[PDB]
Amino acid sequence: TLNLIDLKLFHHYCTEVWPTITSAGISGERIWSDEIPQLAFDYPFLMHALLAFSATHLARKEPGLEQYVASHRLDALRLLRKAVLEISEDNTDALVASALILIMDSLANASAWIFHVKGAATILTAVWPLTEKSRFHNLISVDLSDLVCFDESIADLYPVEIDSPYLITLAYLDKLHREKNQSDFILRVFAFPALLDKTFLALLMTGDLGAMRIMRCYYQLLRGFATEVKDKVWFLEGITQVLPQDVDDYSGGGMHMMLDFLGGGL
Amino acid sequence: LNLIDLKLFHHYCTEVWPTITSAGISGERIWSDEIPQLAFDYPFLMHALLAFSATHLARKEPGLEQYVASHRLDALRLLRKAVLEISEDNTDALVASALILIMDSLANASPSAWIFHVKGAATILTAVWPLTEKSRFHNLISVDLSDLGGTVSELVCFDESIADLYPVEIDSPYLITLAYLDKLHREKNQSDFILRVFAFPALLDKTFLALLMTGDLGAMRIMRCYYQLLRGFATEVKDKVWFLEGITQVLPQDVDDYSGGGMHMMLDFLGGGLP
Ligand SMILES: CC(C)[C@@H](C)/C=C/[C@@H](C)[C@H]1CC[C@H]2C3=CC=C4C[C@@H](O)CC[C@]4(C)[C@H]3CC[C@]12C
Ligand SMILES: CC(C)[C@@H](C)/C=C/[C@@H](C)[C@H]1CC[C@H]2C3=CC=C4C[C@@H](O)CC[C@]4(C)[C@H]3CC[C@]12C
Repeated sequence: TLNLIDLKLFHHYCTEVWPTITSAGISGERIWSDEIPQLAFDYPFLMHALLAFSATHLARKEPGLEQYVASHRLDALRLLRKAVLEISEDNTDALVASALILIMDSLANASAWIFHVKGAATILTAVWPLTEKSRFHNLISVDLSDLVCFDESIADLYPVEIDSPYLITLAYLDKLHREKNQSDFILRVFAFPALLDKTFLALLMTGDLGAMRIMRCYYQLLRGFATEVKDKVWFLEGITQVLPQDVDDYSGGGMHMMLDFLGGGL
Repeated sequence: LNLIDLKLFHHYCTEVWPTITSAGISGERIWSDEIPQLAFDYPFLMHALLAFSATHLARKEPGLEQYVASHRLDALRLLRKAVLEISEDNTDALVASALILIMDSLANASPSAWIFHVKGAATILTAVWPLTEKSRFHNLISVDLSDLGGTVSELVCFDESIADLYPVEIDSPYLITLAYLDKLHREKNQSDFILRVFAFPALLDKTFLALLMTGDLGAMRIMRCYYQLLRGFATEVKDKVWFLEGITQVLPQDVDDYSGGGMHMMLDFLGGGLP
């Protein structure tokens, strides 16, 4: 029929939106610049996810368009969770990029945002780990090949001994704070709860005290970081209205906040 | 969700505009961003844009030449209509679609229908001329704003002479075209020369062009000089500029070897006896 709307939205992505991604701290410029756009021609679910994020960013200076954010994301999730079942090595990078786009898109609106966030972040978990052939490998995770939270110290947790179910997560979280300033920190701290190891995660959803103390320290880092770049990164603006400072101020309290971002399932 | 037009349009903003800039055309933000943003408001330009880009992506992928045709004719049909409501809002969109359609017709030349298409496309330039200097596109013309001076300048054609047309009078119906043709030779190497040289027969003053359509031999010798200018520049960039490849196997060297002789070649390329 000829569609100038998606044409406008896609042109907007390769002109105005991808630099939006790179100046928030993400690296791999040609990832966002050209590799993701051509990936979208082979995988519809990525194209819809690109298009929706694009409309979301443009709808800041044009009305209309908010019915185009809704169409493209529903279509993106529909095709995602079946693409999510035949996960392949030809379509994992397309699946990670869609999840990252969907995360930034959901983050830019402020119960539904949580529901898309959680769904989007389930794609990261189902693809984890990535071969290091993936364009996306060092942008979402941290180097774990080697050997504190002022408000709620997790010091009565070290020493960590080798068979602790906290070892991996404490290491991960420790490495995550010291690249607080290296490239791709946005993606790594967003991707963290989605890449927890299976045993820690099982411990968490039972309410293990130690696992929750560790996650609340993570939360200070994530909210701290968001508090500090909200000014700069358009798709994080006003996320700290959504994320309360006392996570016990969520409405079931901190434990239902934990459950609503980690629970559910098919 | 139509990913062919999305692939075609991404192909324009990444691979094809660099190819316009690189042939000698100026105003890189006109082609890289200003023309795409115009395409969203005027369907006829989008079609011309995607047709030209399919044309270009058809050099390395099969298929696609079903989509060159589709978009071209939908461009031509919408333009037909848009060129009647010619406005300040849509002059630049008209101009860019013509120039796109001209490069596209010239790339598919490699009446045998490109002529008809160039002719039709070039009608849009005529219908829009002259341009306010508000137009992004005041780069299809020379400036005839200066003058000459103790008398200064006389154009000289080599294979045939327009030497006996001198010195030209003020009331001469050759003055405007001869000055335009001399300045055109003088910016043979400045930017946007290919657009200027292509636009030239579309921007002739109506008096000179009625003289042409009646067979004035003076007007015809001048245009024979322009042809040497255009065929000479074309045969010498045709292997660097992709949409001009093979153009010399379609524009003969001796214009008397066209189908009905040079007289017919002239008139199959123009459009309508001026009042
Ligand atoms: C926004 C994207 C990056 C997604 C992935 C992150 C959401 C954050 C806000 C979610 C992910 C895990 C959630 C989380 C896990 C565990 C608990 C322990 C509980 O005792 C208090 C709530 C708490 C601490 C919650 C708070 C909200 C968290 C930290
Ligand atoms: C390809 C686009 C740019 C269109 C506009 C240009 C077509 C060219 C090839 C056409 C335009 C005017 C034509 C033209 C006009 C007048 C004459 C005089 C005649 O005694 C010989 C043929 C000749 C010289 C022809 C040759 C072909 C010309 C030069």
